[PDB]
Amino acid sequence: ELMPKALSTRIVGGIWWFFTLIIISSYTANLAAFLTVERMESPIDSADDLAKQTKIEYGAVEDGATMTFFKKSKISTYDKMWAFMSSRRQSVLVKS
Amino acid sequence: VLFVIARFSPYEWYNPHPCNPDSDVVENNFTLLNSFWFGVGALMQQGSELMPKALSTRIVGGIWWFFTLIIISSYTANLAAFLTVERMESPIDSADDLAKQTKIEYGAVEDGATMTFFKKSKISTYDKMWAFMSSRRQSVLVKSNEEGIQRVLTSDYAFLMESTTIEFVTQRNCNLTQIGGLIDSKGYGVGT
Amino acid sequence: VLFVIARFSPYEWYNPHPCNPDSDVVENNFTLLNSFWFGVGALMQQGSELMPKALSTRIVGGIWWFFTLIIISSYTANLAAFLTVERMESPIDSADDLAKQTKIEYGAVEDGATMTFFKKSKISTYDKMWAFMSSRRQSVLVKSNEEGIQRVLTSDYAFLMESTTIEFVTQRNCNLTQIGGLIDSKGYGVGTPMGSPYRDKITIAILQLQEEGKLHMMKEKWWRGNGCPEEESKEASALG
Amino acid sequence: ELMPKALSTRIVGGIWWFFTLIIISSYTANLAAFLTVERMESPIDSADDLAKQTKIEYGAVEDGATMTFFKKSKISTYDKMWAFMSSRRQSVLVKSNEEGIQRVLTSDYAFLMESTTIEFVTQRNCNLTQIGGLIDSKGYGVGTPMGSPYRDKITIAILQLQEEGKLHMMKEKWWRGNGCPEEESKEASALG
Amino acid sequence: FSKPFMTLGISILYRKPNGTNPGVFSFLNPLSPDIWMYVLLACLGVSC
Amino acid sequence: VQNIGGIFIVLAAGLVLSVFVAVGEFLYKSKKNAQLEKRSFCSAMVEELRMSLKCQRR
Ligand SMILES: *[C@@H]1O[C@H](CO)[C@@H](O)[C@H](O)[C@H]1NC(C)=O
Ligand SMILES: *[C@@H]1O[C@H](CO)[C@@H](O)[C@H](O)[C@H]1NC(C)=O
Ligand SMILES: *[C@@H]1O[C@H](CO)[C@@H](O)[C@H](O)[C@H]1NC(C)=O
Ligand SMILES: *[C@@H]1O[C@H](CO)[C@@H](O)[C@H](O)[C@H]1NC(C)=O
Ligand SMILES: N[C@@H](CCC(=O)O)C(=O)O
Ligand SMILES: N[C@@H](CCC(=O)O)C(=O)O
Ligand SMILES: N[C@@H](CCC(=O)O)C(=O)O
Repeated sequence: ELMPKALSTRIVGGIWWFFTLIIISSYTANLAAFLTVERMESPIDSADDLAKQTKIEYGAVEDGATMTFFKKSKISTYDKMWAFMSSRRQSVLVKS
Repeated sequence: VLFVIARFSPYEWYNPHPCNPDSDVVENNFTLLNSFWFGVGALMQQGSELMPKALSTRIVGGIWWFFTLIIISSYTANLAAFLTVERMESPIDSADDLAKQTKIEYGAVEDGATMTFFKKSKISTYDKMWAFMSSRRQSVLVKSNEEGIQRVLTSDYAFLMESTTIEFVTQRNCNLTQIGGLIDSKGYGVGT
Repeated sequence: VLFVIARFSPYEWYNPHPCNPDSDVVENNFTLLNSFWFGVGALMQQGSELMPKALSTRIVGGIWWFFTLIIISSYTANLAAFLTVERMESPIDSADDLAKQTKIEYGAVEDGATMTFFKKSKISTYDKMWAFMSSRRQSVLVKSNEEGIQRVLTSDYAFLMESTTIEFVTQRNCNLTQIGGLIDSKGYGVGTPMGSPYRDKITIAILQLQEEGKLHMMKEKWWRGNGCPEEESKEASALG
Repeated sequence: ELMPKALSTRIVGGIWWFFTLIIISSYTANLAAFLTVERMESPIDSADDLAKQTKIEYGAVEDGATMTFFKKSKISTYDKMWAFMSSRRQSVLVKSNEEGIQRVLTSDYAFLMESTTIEFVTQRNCNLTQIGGLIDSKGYGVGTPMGSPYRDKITIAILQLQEEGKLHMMKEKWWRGNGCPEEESKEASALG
Repeated sequence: FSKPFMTLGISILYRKPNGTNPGVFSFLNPLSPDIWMYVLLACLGVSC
Repeated sequence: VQNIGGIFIVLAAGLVLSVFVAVGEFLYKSKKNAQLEKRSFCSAMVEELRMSLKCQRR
């Protein structure tokens, strides 16, 4: 209802207006930055993206029909999967 | 709620005629009609002329502002997020891009020239493309061109067909593009 | 439509002079030029002063106020993405659109194999290339291959190179692109004279080296120049 | 509270509003830019990340365990970073871990090395730490000339020196555990 | 061998179930609990 | 147009639905005019005539 008159009272509100421009705007920005990186967040489903991230300890059982498939593999993802499994050792390449 | 508080507030039932000292016969600004156009105006962030003067009423719309302040901003943020990642969508632009996507299968017409060509490709990408064609060889490499038209149009499949038919596919179905151009160029000849 | 409802609704015209009694002059603030201002004043998220009094007029305001709210936050939302995703193109793509403007001056070697393609071109776009290649024969037609490469970096000039010669000029100059499709499609036949005795001897030797792929084992490393780290990690730009 | 009434006052303010409507919606959208590219950055803590973004100047020792490993690694990203080390030279390979420490501390350089030293690098000089994880598992043993009659003698000697448990006794006697109270457990989010 | 009585292929054994529901203040999370105090500190102060 | 354009229908529907209530406002106060002096129809003309008088704009 009230706007200030009286330049003294004007300027105080105007800078208080200037502050609530920013904080309302800044809130809208990083909320998107959360909600963008959530859509950037991808739960892995292929072996393909799983073949590049060695951050999961993944492997298989030694002497397995699973294993020897990777061992004779000539396939882009499954090469890179079998690239490190023999290379680390039974630490990740279990017997059970 | 604004109307109901305006039925039972002390600093409501103030007078009309704000300029006349007389004429006390009460003013009841927040009606159930007026409280509609109040909150929707804050919900659309435009506001109505009628602001709360009663301190009971001033807590109502002020926190009702904090409803709309969040929701409109949160509406913007997911919309800014949704329109971001669909622009972050960049599809395959090479056979080498597609030689790794095991989730995106690829074969050909069974026993066509590509089935020869990828098999004898000493080009490191297309060499490994034959290996993928070697692995799921039963599923991939359908009987004819139409069947490989079909399974791209029913699944995620790449169907390494030939350009002179590709430049016919877009003449009938522009559902189907040409990612990359012309792995090898050849020529139709009549076989004596 | 705001003026339409304001001149048919009775829950409308309310007398000024509140402090003074009845005063039967009849006034509402609505005119067209007022409604020219309240709609824009809603459109800028401002509000003029006026609060439409009929609920019918509040349908006109509120739906417009809702249409206000939908458009403007959608504007902010996309405008992040252009700054964020930054799908940068210096595009001009095909044969047609690249001939619509002549800042993309068609570099081709005079008396060239490119020239012989453009001389007897039967495709309508490629036929009309030959109209203005010979016109600016001085400028748009270069003297050699290395001559055309240097002009592209200096000017906004554009020079025509074979696909595998494209392959290494992009490789030796990492900030230099190929633009468009695969226009020509021919091969590198090894030159012997007419009626030469040297045809089949050189022919089978090529086929014997393509047996192990010696030509490609040569091709993979002679077309392996500098690094060219294809795409680079960007950062947000303060708006200019 | 002020009001344009005649058109000359109207046409200015609304286009001034149209000037206004850009700038704040520009500013929100571009402040959104300087936050997402903070959050789409990378605490690169893996060798696979550290290979791809060619920023961290990453090197090793020439003539060491690590060089020969990536010379002989059959892992693609390790083959990839070896191709960086193939394209690079003594420039990043410098040698002799003390040459590696200096470029890490002074420059953006990243140094391929092994655990217990990098462990003891974390212990003093609290600016440097192990970035990532343990790729493989070698072991400190004693070098032995081929077929010399000492190998089985010292293996019993070392293992009974481990039956003492002396290895982990003189571990802290020669690692001295140290200070550096972890120093890094923040900076994820939250503009403050 | 003879016959595939239990024919099959290979998939991946995993879960990572750690996220269920935020529920709590999460719209609070974009600025800071420092800020939401300190921004309301200012409005309480400037209104005087 | 594909991206948002259904709001223009939601826009226009507000312009559609407001017609129903604006004529609802006229006849209901005309009923109050037809309650006091007039009958049903000589009510609904005489304020509509002075709507055409329209109290000159400028
Ligand atoms: C493929 O295109 C045809 C016509 O071009 C169309 O009728 C059909 O719906 C399209 N299929 C899909 C899945 O979009
Ligand atoms: C782009 O910049 C280069 C030099 O930086 C210049 O040679 C070229 O003409 C520019 N392209 C334009 C203006 O289209
Ligand atoms: C290393 O750490 C010490 C103490 O933590 C500090 O004084 C010194 O500046 C650091 N070196 C840098 C930041 O280069
Ligand atoms: C997932 O939850 C379990 C149970 O609380 C916990 O032990 C595990 O560490 C969590 N995984 C993480 C934090 O990656
Ligand atoms: N069926 C497998 C054992 C299970 C596995 O390796 O996954 C075999 O016969 O070797
Ligand atoms: N046209 C090919 C068959 C289809 C293909 O291989 O693309 C041929 O002559 O065998
Ligand atoms: N322990 C290493 C030497 C030190 C190093 O290369 O880091 C080796 O046996 O080669």
